[PDB]
Amino acid sequence: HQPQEYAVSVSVGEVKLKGNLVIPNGATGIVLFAHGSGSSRYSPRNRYVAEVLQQAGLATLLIDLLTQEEEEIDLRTRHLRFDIGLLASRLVGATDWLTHNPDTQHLKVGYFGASTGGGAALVAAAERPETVQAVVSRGGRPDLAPSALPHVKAPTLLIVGGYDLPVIAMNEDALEQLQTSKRLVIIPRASHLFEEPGALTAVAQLASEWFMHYLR
Repeated sequence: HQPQEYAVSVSVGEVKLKGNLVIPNGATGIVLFAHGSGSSRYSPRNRYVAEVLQQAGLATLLIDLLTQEEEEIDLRTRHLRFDIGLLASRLVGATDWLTHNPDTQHLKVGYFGASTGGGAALVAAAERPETVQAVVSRGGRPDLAPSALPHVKAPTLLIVGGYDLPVIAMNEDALEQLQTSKRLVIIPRASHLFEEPGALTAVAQLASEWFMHYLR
């Protein structure tokens, strides 16, 4: 009936990353989520969005980009949570795992990157141009990954909140650096984490439309 949630261990070289995999019947696309700094696969924001994508018939993989051990150390040092190179490599690793797993090998991979995850998603997408078919960045700072931007081949949707004025101009700047099919959309009167009534729902709705079109 309703799709099942699987607790998976995603191997990326020497590390194992915890994941929550859901694959509705008949799914053709899968959305890999890059959580924001200090967050996890349990993010209520990403879980809400994931449930919306699942309902539209998209598979989802909510993953911890850091190991459990790393999360405990980083909680005090913060020496890993803003390391965009590392986070992108972890996302590339999770992409390869999806590619080589018989349960998901047939699925078209897309990325949903939240806050700092957005930049990490774009850096990873530039590293897997034939594999990653779409990217959505929710309130990110893509402009801070300028070497990756013009190499991204995955159709990219940048979403920002209208009250998050600094991040808007930076997404506008990033949009110009992208050379692929692209769009920037603004959710009016929404702040950084889209906490205002209806904001997060709009993010999910926009992301669903995008992934459904591009992960065919």
